[PDB]
Amino acid sequence: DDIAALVVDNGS
Amino acid sequence: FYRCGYCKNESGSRSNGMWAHSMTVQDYQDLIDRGWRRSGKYVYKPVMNQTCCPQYTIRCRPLQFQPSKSHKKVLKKMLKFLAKGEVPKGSCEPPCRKAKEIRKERKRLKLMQQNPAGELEGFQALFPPKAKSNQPKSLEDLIFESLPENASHKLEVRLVPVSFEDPEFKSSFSQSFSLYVKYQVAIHQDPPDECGKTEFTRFLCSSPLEAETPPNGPDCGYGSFHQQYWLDGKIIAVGVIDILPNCVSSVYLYYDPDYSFLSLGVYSALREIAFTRQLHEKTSQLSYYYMGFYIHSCPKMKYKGQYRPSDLLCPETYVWVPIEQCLPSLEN
RNA sequence: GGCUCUGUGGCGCAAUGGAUAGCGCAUUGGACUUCUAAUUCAAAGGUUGUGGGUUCGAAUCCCACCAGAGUCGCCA
Ligand SMILES: [Zn+2]
Repeated sequence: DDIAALVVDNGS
Repeated sequence: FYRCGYCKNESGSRSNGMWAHSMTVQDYQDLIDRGWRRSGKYVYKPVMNQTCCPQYTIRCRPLQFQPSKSHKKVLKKMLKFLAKGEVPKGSCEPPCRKAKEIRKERKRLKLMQQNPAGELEGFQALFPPKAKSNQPKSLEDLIFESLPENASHKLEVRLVPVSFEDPEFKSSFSQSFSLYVKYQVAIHQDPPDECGKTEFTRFLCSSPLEAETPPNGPDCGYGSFHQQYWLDGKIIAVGVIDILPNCVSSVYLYYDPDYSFLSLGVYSALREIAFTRQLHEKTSQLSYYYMGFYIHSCPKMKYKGQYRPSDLLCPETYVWVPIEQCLPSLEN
């Protein structure tokens, strides 16, 4: 997959 | 609005988050199947028609998978590496013919070399048993390796009695923390100062899980465990799935940058599918393999879908159509 | 991720050069103390891996795999 939201996000 | 590292555009759309404290197979399967899209430890209801990056979900079945040359190449790479070991250090950079003979005599010579001889195989005296052929066999036999006359190795897939009282879990916590923080820093810098007790707990320990009550006389193990990898004196643990007896869904996990050229992450999915097939073949009805999330503007999605053919479904339909029909309209 | 070069059967692959093809060590034949110069040569094998293709034949050309080595790459 390819997504930029996953790599940079203030959540877990 | 989260970041879109892609085609530049002003995108406005949100998958509103939600979460319910009631875990059941029907609840979770509905909340992942009806229509949904999530990124995180939450269930999000997607309302998404505003973007420049198409999205879609794909689900497959194990009835049609067969090995290919690339699969053989990766399997051979992994096997040779694990067996013979490697310590590399990367760096940046006389009689003559006649015209009539040439044609007719040579064609007839080939024909009369093929024909006049006794050469034929004869044998006539659920079905994934088979051993009678001069043919290569499937990957099932190669799942387990063979070792020479020496004692230095380890291969095993051990079940995890999931209960937060063990020494291995504590070490795995730190190992995964370091691995994924390093991976995040490498791929794209993200503030790691948020690593606290609650943050790490929700990141790793927390997950939608429930116990399974078998209404049978069982001699087997029920799969909600972790998968490990064997290396020098530091063991890895990468695997996440909870299986009530109708479910097959695995969530992605992080890897160290070394894995980009030494690991088999893609083959991990095939290995887990083989394990599920092995545990299901005994006595059960299960054709379930649901893992799909793609932002596709590239030639990668064809390679991803090579796992096909498989049945497709949009949320207005009641007939299982093979992916071939849906191939052109959306894929091309 | 595709493709580059190698294709007898245990080993070696010698045959090949624009009208191009198979062999050296165990071995069935001479003899008993002694034997890989106790010789030496005469011997058991065959769609040079298949389902097929094109210049006349391909060995030399090609799709898919079976056997092997490989730069640079990737969304894990
Ligand atoms: Zn975009």
